[PDB]
Amino acid sequence: SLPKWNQPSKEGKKITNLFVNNSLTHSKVEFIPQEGNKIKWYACGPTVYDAAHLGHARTYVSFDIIRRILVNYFKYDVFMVINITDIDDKIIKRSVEEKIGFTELARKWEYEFWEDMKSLNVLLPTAITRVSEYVGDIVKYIEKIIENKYAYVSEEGSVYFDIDEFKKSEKHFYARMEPLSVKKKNAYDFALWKSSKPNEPHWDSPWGKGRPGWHIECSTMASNILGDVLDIHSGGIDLRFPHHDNELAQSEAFFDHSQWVNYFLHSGHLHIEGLKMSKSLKNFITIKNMLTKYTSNQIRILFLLNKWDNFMNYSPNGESMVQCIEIDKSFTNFFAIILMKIKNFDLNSCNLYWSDADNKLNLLFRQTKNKIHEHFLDNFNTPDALLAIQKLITEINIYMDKEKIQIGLLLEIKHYINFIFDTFGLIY
Amino acid sequence: SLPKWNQPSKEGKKITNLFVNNSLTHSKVEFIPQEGNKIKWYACGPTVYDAAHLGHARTYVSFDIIRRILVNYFKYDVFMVINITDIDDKIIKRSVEEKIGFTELARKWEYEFWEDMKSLNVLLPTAITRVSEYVGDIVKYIEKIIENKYAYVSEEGSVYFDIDEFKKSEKHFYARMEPLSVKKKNAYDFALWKSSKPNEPHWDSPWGKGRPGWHIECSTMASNILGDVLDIHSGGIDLRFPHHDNELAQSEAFFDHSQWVNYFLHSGHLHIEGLKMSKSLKNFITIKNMLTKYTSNQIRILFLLNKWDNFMNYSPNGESMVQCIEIDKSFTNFFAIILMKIKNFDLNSCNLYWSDADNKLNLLFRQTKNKIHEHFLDNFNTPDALLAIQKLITEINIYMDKEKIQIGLLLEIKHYINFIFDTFGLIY
Ligand SMILES: [Cl-]
Ligand SMILES: [Cl-]
Ligand SMILES: [Cl-]
Ligand SMILES: [Cl-]
Ligand code: NA
Ligand code: NA
Ligand SMILES: [Zn+2]
Ligand SMILES: [Zn+2]
Repeated sequence: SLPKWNQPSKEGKKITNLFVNNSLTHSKVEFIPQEGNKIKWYACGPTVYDAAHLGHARTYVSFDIIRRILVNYFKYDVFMVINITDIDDKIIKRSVEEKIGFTELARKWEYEFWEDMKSLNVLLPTAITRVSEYVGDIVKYIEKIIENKYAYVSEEGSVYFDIDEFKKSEKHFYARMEPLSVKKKNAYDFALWKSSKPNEPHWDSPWGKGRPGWHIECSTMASNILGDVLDIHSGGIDLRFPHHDNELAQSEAFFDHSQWVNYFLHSGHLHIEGLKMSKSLKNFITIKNMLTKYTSNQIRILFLLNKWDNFMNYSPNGESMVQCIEIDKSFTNFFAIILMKIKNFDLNSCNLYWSDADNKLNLLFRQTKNKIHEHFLDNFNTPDALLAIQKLITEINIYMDKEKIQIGLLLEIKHYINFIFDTFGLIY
Repeated sequence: SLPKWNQPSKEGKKITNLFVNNSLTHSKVEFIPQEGNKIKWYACGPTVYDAAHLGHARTYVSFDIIRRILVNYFKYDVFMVINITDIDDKIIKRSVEEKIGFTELARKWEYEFWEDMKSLNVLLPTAITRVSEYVGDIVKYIEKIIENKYAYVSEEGSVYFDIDEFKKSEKHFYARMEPLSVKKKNAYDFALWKSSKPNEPHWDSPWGKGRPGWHIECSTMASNILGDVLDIHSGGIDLRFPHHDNELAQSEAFFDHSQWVNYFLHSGHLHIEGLKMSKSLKNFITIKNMLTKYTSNQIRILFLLNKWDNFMNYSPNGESMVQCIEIDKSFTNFFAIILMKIKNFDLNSCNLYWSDADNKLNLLFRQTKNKIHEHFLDNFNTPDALLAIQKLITEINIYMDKEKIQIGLLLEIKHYINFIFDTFGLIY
């Protein structure tokens, strides 16, 4: 009555001693690639029917940071895929009210979403998959689930996942990450294919005209590009159930195996004034509106200060952003001085003896490098790594103001801090 | 009758399976840091009495590349020290002819040396040590060697290393890297301290006015800053004997231990028309003169194409540089084309299905990442790594011209190539 997780074998794999909070094990576990240093990563993407707000930014910026740590810092080989849900009930409903076509609405808000991501310096994934371009692939995916006896077709033409048949199999467990949250055979069964009314958009299928169900999209596209095993699957914690648990059931049924994803990472909720940021609650702040008050670096520092997997509470009116603006100011001033000193330094006039002051700054510099390395291994502890950089910057500023300058030491410190800020997504 | 080498223990150390041609073992061996991921590195530096030429550039650029591989690629923690020999017989002889003063002449050519390095994009070391700033430390260093009975004082006031006493100790072996290359007690004894001739600059010492000997400065400066064990010691192959072997004898005598350096890397010499480039042969090409004919990238491509520890022959009149100019042209065009395609790419108009064409380029992209990784582990095989990038760019160019473009895939490929070019010191 308990789900089981199998860790990848270490032989032949890049091992960093990295530990990540995995929602499958509900614990921190060592991260081991399925193959060598490669990481196959699928991330759930936006439903392009409206603007993105700060909550969305929290997920996409937080996992953008984690990706930068994995690639830039640990030198993993990351293959990332994000879907665009351009077919949806919300897209259909908004398109009729606006009296614009479904595809025209979806492409407009898809465009604004990628513009907003670029404004926050979120790297684009390796592959972008639209649901509208994979409808035929979704049908074939559903056909195989039916062939495996894990799906049934209703009279109206819909197709439903058969949870009961899925559970009976010993190899398969349903609702791994949220076990307690759990005309059809069973109420808890969900639709792989929805029979479309004549007034709704539809696609031809063996079972009749219809639309893809909520969850089938991600399982189809991720399996086609990445295959039977995914190293990482990311998303917001809200998507954990029923969305992601249903992705696992669909892909396990399709491949008839036990583990579709080795590591499931979930970003914490963003609450504004104690309630989750939601369009329905009307407490949302769009990414564009946030950018008219704050810079991209400041917004990224906000998410660096709140651990990616933890709960976060945003205080509006700039209460939470006050610290972010102070840190951004400290980084900006530090880079100004160190860059000017490196540029203007004159070797002939200076004395290049290696003094105790030089040795002390050098020892703290190597010490800070190790502190940050432990923090990144500690489930991407960016808040403490950011504090480590600040402590180092305080001592470098003292050294630049008073001590005689070892130009090479400062140049090497600048290269490191630039390397860490590229890992954070900061641009100075 | 043969020297012995002790490999560092792997427990607690960063292991990359990197293999480097070590002149102590005379073979390729796995590189293991003495402590953690740290690398203490000392590289012998210029004698600042004249302009630098292409032969000098080959050594400093080659080890600039290796340093970039160690730090930027493998993320080792490198602490590098370079000396400036601003006291020398050649400097003294030229200073009387120029009548501009000893220190002013030495400071002039030091300035031009650093300007030439900056022109080639050679990063400055962590610490720069001038011999003139360490004469007092050199005296104390010689005093400790005499206290260990490994040096004796002549009547004139010079101090000489006693090789015979050094060899007798079982822990000490003389001429480890070139065993066959081997008044005073013995001809093979070398001078740690030289009694100063009239009209020459001199420094006070217990044994009388004098100048430091040829080799003592490197052992002293490296020992004060880096300590009793050096992970890496670099230089031109000519310096292997007698300079570097005498550095080992001096430092082993000072600390009375067995191994001052774990790894000794020697860059091959650059021959022009079959003879080594030398000022005495009058076949030299200055870095300044070379830079009026070729760009920094082209000069770095020349050294990338010739493996660092192997011999290379430069053909004048641009014969060897013709290939370099072609490669620099292709890299510039690639960055122009890929940036233009990225800029003009429109997300709405394109189709983002992941096609077979995209999958093949992605599979080639990840394969090239592993090819380059093996080359860097293969004793910094930059010639084969550069070929890997060229082949990848040719396939990207074909993909960009005809196939449909996955914007995310191209951006990720461009970032990797920028990451490799930053390791090479190329700037586009
Ligand atoms: Cl959205
Ligand atoms: Cl999400
Ligand atoms: Cl020189
Ligand atoms: Cl040299
Ligand atoms: Na939920
Ligand atoms: Na020699
Ligand atoms: Zn999804
Ligand atoms: Zn030296």
